[PDB]
Amino acid sequence: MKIGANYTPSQGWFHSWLDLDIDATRRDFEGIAQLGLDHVRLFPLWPLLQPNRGLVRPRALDDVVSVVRAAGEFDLEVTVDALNGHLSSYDFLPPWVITWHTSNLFTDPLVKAGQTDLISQLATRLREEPNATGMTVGNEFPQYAALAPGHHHPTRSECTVDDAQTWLETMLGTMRDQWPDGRFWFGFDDDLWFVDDHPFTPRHAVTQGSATTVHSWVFAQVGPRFGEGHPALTWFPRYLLELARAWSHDPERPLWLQEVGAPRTHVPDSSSAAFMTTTMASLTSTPGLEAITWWCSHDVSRDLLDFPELEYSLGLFTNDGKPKPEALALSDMLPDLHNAQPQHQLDEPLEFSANWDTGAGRSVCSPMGDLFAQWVDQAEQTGRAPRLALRP
Amino acid sequence: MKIGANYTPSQGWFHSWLDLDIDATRRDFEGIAQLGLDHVRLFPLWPLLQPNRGLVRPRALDDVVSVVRAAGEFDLEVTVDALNGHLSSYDFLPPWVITWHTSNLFTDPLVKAGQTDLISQLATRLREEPNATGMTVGNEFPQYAALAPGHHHPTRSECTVDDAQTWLETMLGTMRDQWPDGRFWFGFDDDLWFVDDHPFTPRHAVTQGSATTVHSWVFAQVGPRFGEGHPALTWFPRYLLELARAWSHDPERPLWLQEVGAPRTHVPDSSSAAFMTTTMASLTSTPGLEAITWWCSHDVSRDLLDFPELEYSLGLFTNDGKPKPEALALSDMLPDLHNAQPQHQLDEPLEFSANWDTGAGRSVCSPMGDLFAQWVDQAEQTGRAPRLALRPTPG
Repeated sequence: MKIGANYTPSQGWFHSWLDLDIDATRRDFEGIAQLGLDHVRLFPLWPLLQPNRGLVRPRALDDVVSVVRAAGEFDLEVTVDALNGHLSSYDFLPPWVITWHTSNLFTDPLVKAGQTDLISQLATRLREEPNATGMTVGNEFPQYAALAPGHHHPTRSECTVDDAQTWLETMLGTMRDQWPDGRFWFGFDDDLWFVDDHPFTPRHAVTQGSATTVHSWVFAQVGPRFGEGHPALTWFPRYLLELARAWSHDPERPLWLQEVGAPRTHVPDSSSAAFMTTTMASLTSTPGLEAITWWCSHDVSRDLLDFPELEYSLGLFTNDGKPKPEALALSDMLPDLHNAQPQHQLDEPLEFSANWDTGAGRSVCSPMGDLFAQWVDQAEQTGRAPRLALRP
Repeated sequence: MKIGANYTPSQGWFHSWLDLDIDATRRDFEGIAQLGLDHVRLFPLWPLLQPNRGLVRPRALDDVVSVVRAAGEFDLEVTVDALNGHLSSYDFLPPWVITWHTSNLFTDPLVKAGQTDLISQLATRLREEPNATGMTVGNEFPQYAALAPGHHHPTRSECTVDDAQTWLETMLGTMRDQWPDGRFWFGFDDDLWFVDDHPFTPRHAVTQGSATTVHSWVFAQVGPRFGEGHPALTWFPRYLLELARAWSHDPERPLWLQEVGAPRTHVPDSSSAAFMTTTMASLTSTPGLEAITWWCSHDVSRDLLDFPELEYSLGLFTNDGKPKPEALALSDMLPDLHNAQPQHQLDEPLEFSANWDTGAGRSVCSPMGDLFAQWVDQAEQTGRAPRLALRPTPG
């Protein structure tokens, strides 16, 4: 199994793209490579790549490639998220899609034409770099359709289920057309798993792109319900992956745990190492799991304001570049993770019913319901991750 | 009076701040100064200056100073709009003020603290350039409070009349604290003159900052009502300036026609020279008028998409730098404009009733109303710009 990090530049965070300092980048990647990690996930900014729909900036693309080549110096494999878009509570949107220029980020024909232009130019650059493996359409881009009572986007783009599929096929198809050897994905917060009317569905997750992705974040629901120190905190990503496996009709469908982390809302600094060890140990046996990518590489500088406070301390390194206790715990897990001892599950899968075409009824799997509490209870008592099963 | 241009970079428009090519900037400013123009208005981009509330980028400030000094090489006076903010239908907003981070651009205490920080660092840099004269708060920044039926901002910030005053006093106060020798202004679209419940009022306009500013655009209302070729199109800026004079209780209050232009919705290319000369002739006698600034210096490149189409052709120059017919017409008017022969107006001012404290009733002055129609009628009949007079309503 591959083990890597979501790259959050220590100097400048993603605002570093405006004043790119490749030697500072190299010091970040040296640290990541020193831990034993083998890949990073990169996040270029949409307003810098494409400040007007007809202006895809060549120097912005040059900057992306410089960072790709810096990672290659330290033998780090790279994937790039194309449309960011959304990062750590902030939306990076070019002026031609906001306020007076509002349209629909999933169905407006000119917006889609701009998105495919940017994605095509990115893919044409990235296919030439030997350590670049592929692209994700954008970081949790489906949140621009979020409509849940506790998480609904303030300038939401209306979108049907079929609209969502057509948008994915357009973006992923453009990547494939320009970069046939690449692998391509989309990623999303867990509204896709848990919100019945969310237009991006589990069907989309297990059928579009090269692997099913999961982002696993316990601070919104799992932590509030179950609390600090509870086992559900460390079983959550395995649960999400078993849910992804339950939804798939293909036993060969690979999985990528593209985001997982330890929010200090419910995992104190002094529990972080143990959280890293317990979480990682419960993932090694996951069938089909190709990679785990930690959020994030480096603490966000406290000189940057207005983040939700949990975002600042998600790094494996402090902002000054010092490895944190969970960083060393991760290095120790790398042999077990690389080898990934399969365990063939002979359990009785916990069943749930939910609609394939529409995603209706998927809220039965929510961390607030009985099914997840029962899953965690059985995983703790047996020590073995239960399978899940979607009634046919 | 002074005559200048709102600077719209030919190579890349305002997106040129990301890839600043000072030799391209020199080429634009050379054309502007060759015409006889003596100043420019500059628009730095808020997301570039302050991508995070805690990060005012010194390299972005350096780039602003570089353009100020490039204009000094052609003896061009400079003012800088601090918070942009709004430019030609586009909003340039840092991520920390939008969507999940939405607050209030006029009343949120942390937003204001961020705004004053940026304004202070800008003022501190600009006060050391000899050709920099002052700053405007931001281009038409009150449009973030717009609430009119035909013009309401889709993510508007709720704001009272007193909120508006407090915000201006905070921003303008910061500029004066850091740059005592400077002159400072705010500018606005004509909602301030014409929309009864717009929280920025004519009272604010004639009392805050160093001079009353006017932006004069005929495409939204004057053109549609009166049509191509009508005299109302060329009288409109003088009307607005006489309205500004009427609201002011101070005869010494200066005026700045900070934006005026010739939109092709109602002024064809082949009418632009005549529009320029007629408009400018009706302005030379305006009491207190210190400067006129044309929107804009250079046509927007058609390689840039999704602009309202009228925005592309507002330049004095084509995008590749050829002077347009109105540019040469303006160059001829320059002796008459520098000399600015005053005229004592001995007329009976046309009266209107509106509220000084709240701005209520100011819509009687709208280009859709009878007052503006009679003003134009009398101006055409006599050849003299009529004065206006405010009768303050009780409350």
